Amino acid sequence: EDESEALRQARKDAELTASADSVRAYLKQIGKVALLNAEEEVELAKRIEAGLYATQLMTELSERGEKLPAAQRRDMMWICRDGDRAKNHLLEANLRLVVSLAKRYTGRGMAFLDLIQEGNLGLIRAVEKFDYTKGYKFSTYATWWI
Amino acid sequence: GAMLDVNFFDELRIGLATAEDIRQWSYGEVKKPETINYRTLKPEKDGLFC
Amino acid sequence: AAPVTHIWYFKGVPSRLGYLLDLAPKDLEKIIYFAAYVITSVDEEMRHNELSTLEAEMAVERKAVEDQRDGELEARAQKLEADLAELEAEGAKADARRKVRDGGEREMRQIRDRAQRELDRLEDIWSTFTKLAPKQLIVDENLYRELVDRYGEYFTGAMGAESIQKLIENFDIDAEAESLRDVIRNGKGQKKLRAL
Amino acid sequence: DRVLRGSRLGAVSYETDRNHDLAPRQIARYRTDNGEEFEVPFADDAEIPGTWLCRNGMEGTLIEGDLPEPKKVKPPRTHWDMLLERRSIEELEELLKERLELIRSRRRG
Amino acid sequence: GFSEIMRSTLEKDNTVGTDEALLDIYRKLRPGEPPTKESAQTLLENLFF
Amino acid sequence: LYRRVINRNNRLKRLIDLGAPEIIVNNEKRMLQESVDALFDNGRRGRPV
Repeated sequence: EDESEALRQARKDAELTASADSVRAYLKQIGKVALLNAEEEVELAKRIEAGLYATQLMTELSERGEKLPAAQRRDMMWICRDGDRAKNHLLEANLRLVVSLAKRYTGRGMAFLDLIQEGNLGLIRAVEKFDYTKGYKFSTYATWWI
Repeated sequence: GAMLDVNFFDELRIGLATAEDIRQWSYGEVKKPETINYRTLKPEKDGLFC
Repeated sequence: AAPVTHIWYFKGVPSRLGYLLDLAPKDLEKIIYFAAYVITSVDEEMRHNELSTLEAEMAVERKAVEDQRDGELEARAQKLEADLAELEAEGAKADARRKVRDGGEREMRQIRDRAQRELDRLEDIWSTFTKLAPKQLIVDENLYRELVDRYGEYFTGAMGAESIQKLIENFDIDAEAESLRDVIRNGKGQKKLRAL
Repeated sequence: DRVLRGSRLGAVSYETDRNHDLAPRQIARYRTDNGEEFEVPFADDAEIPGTWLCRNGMEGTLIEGDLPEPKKVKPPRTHWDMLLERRSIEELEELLKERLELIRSRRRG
Repeated sequence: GFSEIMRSTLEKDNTVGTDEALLDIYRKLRPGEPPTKESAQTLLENLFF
Repeated sequence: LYRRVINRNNRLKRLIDLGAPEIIVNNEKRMLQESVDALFDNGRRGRPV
């Protein structure tokens, strides 16, 4: 049927399998996080830029700076952590786009997984250089770099 | 024991080689996936043929 | 840039790493190929006293769980009386005026089903933290991440050839061989053949 | 459509293998960072370089106290630099104050 | 009906239900993929028909 | 085989120095491990290269 944990136990026990092929292992790995929309990309980009400016400001005020108030230093570290959390979240969101693009350059010379890894490195560069105020979607910019 | 192989041997000991032996055998660390310059056919610097 | 296991001592007809560390080859392929975490070290005395303090923490958390459970029960009773007021005061079918009653009953049943499932989750992670030991594999990534971000002390655990290198680091051949000599001295049957 | 005749890319000469005299040569002692010593026999009239790429695989310096100070290049590109090339300090400070007010409203409201 | 072998297997079947057979087929033939009631509906009809 | 090991080692070093999430670095390390295993004995574990 659809309940009574028979199908649920079957899906759970089939989730914890070997999958000796490394490509199938990586695909089952990356099919995990939830995909995003343009509003989520806007939110994550704003959080990333805020965290980057906060950690650069803390880098400035670390040497020759100030013993800051405890709340100011604490939420400065909070924004500094939140920026990297958003960056990891964005990269892990668009891994699937890297896979879907790199499925077509196979069959000649290189192996599949090396193409996937080079696409991931291009996606790192695209999420570093992406801008949100130009009002475009993230795949529109990221396809160039990938 | 011997390393110039003067054909005076009495043993041949095998052994499980550690990283301290591996980086003691080697003469230089290869760090580039290149073999030969495509135009002048010379062995590349820091390649597999350096 | 990261250590790598030699293939002759991992995949043989006896697997020599498996016989040395007493691991199953099915488990060894899960460890050294980034399929499953492995507990490489653990504490004893910190676990011994935070056993009491963290079981107090666990009882506090499960008390809050049951508080949210009977709060869901009270909200179900409130919505059930609302269904009573909007059913048994007008003209309707006697089965259709209890259809919302049965829907709220099955809603309470699935709500306590969810609550009992996360109760099982908390009981599982607490029991696993009590029975934590070295050379133990942890499949189900979510359980390991929950265990780590709750109990980042008391143990370390990695995944791969670095973790295998840590296991070979924390290792004595003398007491292991003496235990095996004791087992082939006194034991019997299958365990004697395995110990040989 | 020919004969398989191979040749390695290199010539083989044969001259007199005499060891009774050679060119005179020095020996320079190079040192890496991790307590390693290396000997590289250069010739006598040879401008000995202050650094050297060692046999171990890391850039070792020369054990004589030359102190060359080669003045290495900048780190190429940062995420902060790619942010700063398209934003300004007051706009980044404005978003910083925005996130500060948001974490304040989440913390105590 | 006549086959002693077939009635012995139909008593030793230990599974009742078409979907109950389909989930076993999918979990043994697939394994490493979560089953759903449209995939086993299409997997067998893709393999032999 | 030597070029595959050299490529994946350089890429792993660049990913570690760049700062990448755990998924990419773990997949890269299992890629390097599979490449060295294929160097020492191709066709031992899984599909031969």
